[PDB]
Amino acid sequence: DLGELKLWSFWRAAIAEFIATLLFLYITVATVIGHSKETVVCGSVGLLGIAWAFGGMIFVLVYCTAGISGGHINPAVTFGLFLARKVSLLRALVYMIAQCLGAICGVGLVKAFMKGPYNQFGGGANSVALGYNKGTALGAEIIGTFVLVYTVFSATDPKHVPILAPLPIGFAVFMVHLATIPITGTGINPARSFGAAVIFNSNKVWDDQWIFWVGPFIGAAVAAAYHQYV
Amino acid sequence: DLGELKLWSFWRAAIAEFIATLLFLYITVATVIGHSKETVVCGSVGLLGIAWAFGGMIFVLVYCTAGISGGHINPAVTFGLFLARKVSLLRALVYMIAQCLGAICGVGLVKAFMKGPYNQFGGGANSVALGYNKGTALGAEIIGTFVLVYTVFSATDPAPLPIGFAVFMVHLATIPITGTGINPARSFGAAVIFNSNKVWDDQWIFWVGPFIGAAVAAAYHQYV
Amino acid sequence: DLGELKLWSFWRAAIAEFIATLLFLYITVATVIGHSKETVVCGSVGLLGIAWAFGGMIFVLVYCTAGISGGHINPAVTFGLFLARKVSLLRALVYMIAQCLGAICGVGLVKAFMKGPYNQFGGGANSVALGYNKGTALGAEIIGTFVLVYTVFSATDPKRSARDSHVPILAPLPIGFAVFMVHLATIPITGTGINPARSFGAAVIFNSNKVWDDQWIFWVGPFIGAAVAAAYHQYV
Amino acid sequence: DLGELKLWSFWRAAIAEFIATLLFLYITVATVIGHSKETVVCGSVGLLGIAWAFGGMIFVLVYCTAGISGGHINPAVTFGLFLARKVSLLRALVYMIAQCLGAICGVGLVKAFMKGPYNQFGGGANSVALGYNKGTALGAEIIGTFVLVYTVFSATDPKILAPLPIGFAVFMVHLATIPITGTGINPARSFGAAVIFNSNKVWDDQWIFWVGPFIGAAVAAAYHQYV
Repeated sequence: DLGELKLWSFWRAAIAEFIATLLFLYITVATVIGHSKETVVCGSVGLLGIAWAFGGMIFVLVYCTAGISGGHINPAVTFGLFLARKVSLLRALVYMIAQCLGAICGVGLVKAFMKGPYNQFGGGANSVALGYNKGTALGAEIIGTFVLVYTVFSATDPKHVPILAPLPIGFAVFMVHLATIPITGTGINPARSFGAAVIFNSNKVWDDQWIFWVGPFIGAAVAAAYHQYV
Repeated sequence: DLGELKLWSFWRAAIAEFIATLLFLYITVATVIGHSKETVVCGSVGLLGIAWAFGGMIFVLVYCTAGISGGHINPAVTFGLFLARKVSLLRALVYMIAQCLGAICGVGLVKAFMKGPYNQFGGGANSVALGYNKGTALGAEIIGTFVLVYTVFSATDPAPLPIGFAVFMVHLATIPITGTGINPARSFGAAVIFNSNKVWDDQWIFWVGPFIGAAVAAAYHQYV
Repeated sequence: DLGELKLWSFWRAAIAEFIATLLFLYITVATVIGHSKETVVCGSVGLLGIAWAFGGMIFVLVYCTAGISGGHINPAVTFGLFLARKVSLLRALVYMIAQCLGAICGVGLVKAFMKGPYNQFGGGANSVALGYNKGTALGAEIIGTFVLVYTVFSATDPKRSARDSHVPILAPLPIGFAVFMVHLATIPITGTGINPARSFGAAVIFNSNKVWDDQWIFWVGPFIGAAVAAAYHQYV
Repeated sequence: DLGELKLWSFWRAAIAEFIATLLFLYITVATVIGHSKETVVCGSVGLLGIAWAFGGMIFVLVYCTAGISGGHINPAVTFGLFLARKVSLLRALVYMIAQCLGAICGVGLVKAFMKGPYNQFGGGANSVALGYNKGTALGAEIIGTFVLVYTVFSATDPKILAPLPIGFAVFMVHLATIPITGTGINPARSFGAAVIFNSNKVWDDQWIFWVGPFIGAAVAAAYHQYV
């Protein structure tokens, strides 16, 4: 289509996302830089804390948007739902733009607030973990994103975007970070990966960026399929 | 307005808050001192543990004081709801006093049960990080409180596990910047008991930041 | 009174408790040794882990009992509920015995798996931790137990005219938490008992004079905290 | 009763399990190597993080299935339910095969990815630990599995399972059991990593990770008799 401009109710939805993806990148990267600025060892929340920031914020945010926009906060979630015709192309694109914009903004106030540490320690930016190759990173993003989007589909509440459960993704995000943080820093979310690439602006991070789009999009589509066979 | 002194139903609500905010500052600062007061590199709950004490106690307390007073435990929550024509001025003020009083009470005891450790380690009071500025602290309190009050509004059900979390999360980001306030009574209580010039000097941030975050919090649900 | 020795239905309830309090002391003290027994820097689940074992097991166990016997797992919970007369004297006593017995068994079952570690690493006992005095310990047990029993009262519902054990999920996640939280504040003070059976079981198995000397605190503190709460739910 | 293959409404269920047990062994062992590899003091997730990966993934996965396959992800869960004729022998066997296969794939997906560090750190496979004997390990698997299956039975419905309980019921057992047996309680989970890691010591201990959970499961089931 291309004529779904049903006033008020939607150019709102795209703003529900915005503000959402914003406080998502804030909190998390606000906690990922918190990590490293560490003068003393075993004195921060630790990677476990980082994993919780990501999972816990997706639980909180999907709870808050749930019946307003649906609660995507993530272009690969939007893409999976699109690829099932559970949303339209126009809504999908509007959402993805609002998410990528919000993401950039979040890793901004982080920047201001926290200067020096932001460019001193990875900048929440996602690059391939020293040691593994691009194929491994990609594979880990695929599977990671599959776990997320498989949970979302089952998190689809049938009562024309659908509602979404949260404690499940809360967890479905948390879990993937526990496995995936070492290898890539864990993305599973093209807007999250894009935002910090824009703000951190490093050649190495831009070089790896394609993985954080292609891996999640594939993992997401593989979901619509698992939800096609069955 | 003097429009209310209701037989039961309210001079109770202000007591639901009291006792609530009390065990809130107890538990937490009771856990913020028994980490600092540590001799085993690792053995202390871990900042992560502190963050859980704050989030987990707000989950428990809002659960208990849910249908009994609105479950505020926090003047910035009360203020947001007030600025929402969801609470009256008189109730709001009574709540904030009951919260600030309960908060003071919480700490005092911690500092009786363990005067030494408490005294020797910053009294769990909320100050400014030893490497940033007042503008950053304020900004971090604003945003932090926005995350909390935005969750509360959506946590209206004409309610817990969400704030449990909404508090927990903000502490994970904010503990290294201010100590994570987002709660003027929590910040006031330990300033009263710890009584340090540096902590009193920064105290305004823990009122103004949350009140602002709350007000932009009230209104985001205005353009939605 | 004395007639609720109702075939099946109850001499079962007292067994629901038993088996419960058993796997409670197992898991936890099974995790309190499994930490104290380290060699590598920060290689144990962490005290945070211990706090979770206690809170998380009370969530799981109250979930499993609930509509099978109420889900007490704790003489101070039973005592608070008794002091509201919503569990008769006879049921109360039967519960407390079943809890204290189960507790001994659990722990014992650990000293049985990790004979060596156990003793030499603290015994999973509840004492006064170096530094503080008996008055502080008592105060911390009182308040700690108040937080627990206040949560329980509010964790009570007028829901069972039809069925429970399978109802609109909540009742356990609150205490899960209400136990977890108190351990985060109280572990450094007296390891946190808030549970006379939990404190009794490991005192029986560990059998140290210092732990027996402090034991009264783990009965009197929780009973007071329970009554204080069990009163706050009258004048509230 | 074997009169059951009725096209789709099942050769699917056995695939719900497959894909489930797969991402279960992935995530976890993907996090168990992830822990063990990290150099730095207080770096990776922490044993606490590992315990969460196991518990949290069973919560997520039982949430995603259950309502359409029962949500077993575990031969000892299937076995307990079988003893309590709430499942047939044929379904039970099909499930256990699908779980053991998925597990191998998951473990085998972990390795041919982060192999270097992988092979260096016990493949995350279930073993015994320098401190306790076989009797202790077995006892700890029995009891551990009892806690799990007792929760499952109560996690049953009159209308299927409710997760946050097992989420937790798995998490808790790992906090107690990781030191002694790196926590088992799941024959497919133990089998998968034994197949991929392929060490003589791990194959020697493997029987414990079948017999312990099966006993713990039966004891639990039979608790739905005298209860």
